[PDB]
Amino acid sequence: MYKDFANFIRTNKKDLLNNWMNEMEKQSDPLINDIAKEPMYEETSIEFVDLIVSNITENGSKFNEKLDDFAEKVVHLGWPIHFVTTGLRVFGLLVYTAMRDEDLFLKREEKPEDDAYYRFETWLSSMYNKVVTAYADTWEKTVSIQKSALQELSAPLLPIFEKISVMPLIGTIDTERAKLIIENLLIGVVKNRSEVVLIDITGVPVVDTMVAHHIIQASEAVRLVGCQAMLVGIRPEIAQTIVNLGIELDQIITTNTMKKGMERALALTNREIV
Amino acid sequence: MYKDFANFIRTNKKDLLNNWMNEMEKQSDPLINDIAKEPMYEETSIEFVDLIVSNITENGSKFNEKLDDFAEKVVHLGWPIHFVTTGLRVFGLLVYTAMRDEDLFLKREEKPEDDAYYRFETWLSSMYNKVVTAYADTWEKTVSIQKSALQELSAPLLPIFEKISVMPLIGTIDTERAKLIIENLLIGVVKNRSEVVLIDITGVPVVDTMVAHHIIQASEAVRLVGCQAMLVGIRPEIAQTIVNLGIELDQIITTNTMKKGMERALALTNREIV
Amino acid sequence: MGIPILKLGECLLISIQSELDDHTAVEFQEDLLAKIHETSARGVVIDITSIDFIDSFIAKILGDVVSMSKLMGAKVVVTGIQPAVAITLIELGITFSGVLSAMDLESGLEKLKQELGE
Amino acid sequence: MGIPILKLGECLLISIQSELDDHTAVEFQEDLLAKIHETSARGVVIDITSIDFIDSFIAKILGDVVSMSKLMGAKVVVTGIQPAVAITLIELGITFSGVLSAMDLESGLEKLKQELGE
Repeated sequence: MYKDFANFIRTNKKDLLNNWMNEMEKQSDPLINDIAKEPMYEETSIEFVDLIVSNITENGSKFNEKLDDFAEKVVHLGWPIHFVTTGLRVFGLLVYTAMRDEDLFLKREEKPEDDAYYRFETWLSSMYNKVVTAYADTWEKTVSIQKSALQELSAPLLPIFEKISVMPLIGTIDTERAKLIIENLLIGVVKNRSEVVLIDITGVPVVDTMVAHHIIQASEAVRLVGCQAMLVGIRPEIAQTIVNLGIELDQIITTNTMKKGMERALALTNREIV
Repeated sequence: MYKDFANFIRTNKKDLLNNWMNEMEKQSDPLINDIAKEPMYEETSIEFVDLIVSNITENGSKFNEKLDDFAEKVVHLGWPIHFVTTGLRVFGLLVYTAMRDEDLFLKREEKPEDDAYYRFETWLSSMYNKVVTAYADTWEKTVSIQKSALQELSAPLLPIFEKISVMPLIGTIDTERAKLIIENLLIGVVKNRSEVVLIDITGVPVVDTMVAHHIIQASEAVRLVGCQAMLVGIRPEIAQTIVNLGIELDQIITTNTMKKGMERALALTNREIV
Repeated sequence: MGIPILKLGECLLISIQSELDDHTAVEFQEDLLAKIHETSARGVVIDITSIDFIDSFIAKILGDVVSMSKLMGAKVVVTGIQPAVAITLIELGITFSGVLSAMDLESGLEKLKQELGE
Repeated sequence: MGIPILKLGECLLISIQSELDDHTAVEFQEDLLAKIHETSARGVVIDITSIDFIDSFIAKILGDVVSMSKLMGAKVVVTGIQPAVAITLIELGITFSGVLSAMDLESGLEKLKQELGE
């Protein structure tokens, strides 16, 4: 029953506008005033609240698209989920005051009972459910895509020289990042042919002890595959962590600069220096 | 006052147990049934809903931390903001039914009026506001740190050879990333002297017209600073988009692979074959 | 039946494609011992390109075989042990395990020839 | 204030004249790490002539320093430590501590020069 619901919302639009006027006073009043003016906010709110009540008790596809657009606009404009929740709370408060003054419900009678009373609240809850669903539809999607971008930019072995491979890593790494780095380095070195592999540790401020242990294990493993691992440019603090780890440290050949690493690699491949 | 609220919560706990039993029908029945046993969810919910009004018109700092933990746990456990809104709706349903049946409100009277009857719902809405604030804070924090990580990991010029730089970039790059790449390339080529800068295109599937225009502008600007910028490893679709861009394309130097680009760079530095 | 030893240029070449655990391990170890015993072969070169699953038992058997041949004649297990089984070998079989040649059996043969020519 | 790092010939020379345990170790080692980091030097030279007493703390610190520098560049404990220092170091800090040049500083300098010449 959205017909008389729409008729009553046609009168409650002014109550919602007055409620918005009341609510801009409490939370970030200068910010709310600056981001949106009164007429634009009023028209946006009434357009957001009047289209759904015209649907036949189920939904509105155009209204669903407009609701997604409104949700993203308020999220990106200065009305986060906390602000939308405060707006819902004040909506309920002022609708409660409106009935305590107006007292006009779906079923026309001398005094309607509490069935339509709570049908109003169920419909409002459904409206807010649609709002939060629109809010959460795409945020996890962009979180997923940024996680994919973070993981794909982890260990680019694509830097390649003649029979020489180099993998630069610069972002701070954790256990998952360390596993990704070792797996990507191993799959790269098994894919393309190489004689030495230079890991640019310069750029990472601090690593955990287990992370450094995995790095040493990866160096030994890629040595096992048949490629020397020259850890190039280790910071003093990672050196501290590696030494306090206590693992054996004779095989790992290290140079403080990538240019020196390249010349050492060209020294190992004796005729590649020419 | 929250003492009488807790007194009525003494039966609202069983009311909300029945509520959670009712809510299991609609949304995510198998997932919630499998991942979380009913007793633990029930005990966590009843503790959350009875320790809220166990203080003097407020919530304790220990309970504030517990509320934040509950919010993050339900967010990351399988109860998104839509599920929290459905929980609020079913809370309203069962509390409304209980109030119609039990009829036990805040003020001790034969029949308290709508004042406390909606003060209950106002406090529930404030509960929801606290939940959504704990939702928003840490999520925005981690989004910001991830964005910073993408910013630092965009265009690493750290790979360096003797008087020859190389700037490998992979993944999909947009206009903001394009500006970040050009800024980083310019500041890096200024930071260290290098006659040749090899920027790797291999890795990006599709480049927009505007981003390709920025790349060409960056190459010409690096030429203008006094360093040749041999664009290396162009993909066929990218080259197609670049020729359809229509700009003159006789000033840039191209190479199919990094190793041949490095050979060309050694060729330009006429003595540095050794 | 599944361990095809070859003999060329006084050297020796095996190739593993079964990846089994007990029968292959025992038969491999003692058959390679018998073969290297019956003929004086300077360099035995093991082929482990095919194998993609390794447990502790096979790693121990391979380490013992490498040490054994080194006790009889310098060897090169040419094939780069695949990355998953490479780390599986290194986590518990912590040894240098002879000399390896980056999966390039041609590289292993040429390294063997260059170390033997001197 | 007590850690005189010098720069010459793409090398670094440090003379220790403090004979203290806590502050000497921490300040000396951190300053050397920062110096060898921001300034690229292929070889470092460490003087221990003035030192006549070492405990576990300092021996551990010097072991860490030598491992660290070797992780960043060539190193020598140029000055042979005192006999009491030598026995105290070997009894607890069991390390070869790289290569030294028998407590002639110019001997270490020329050893680094000849190792850098190749």
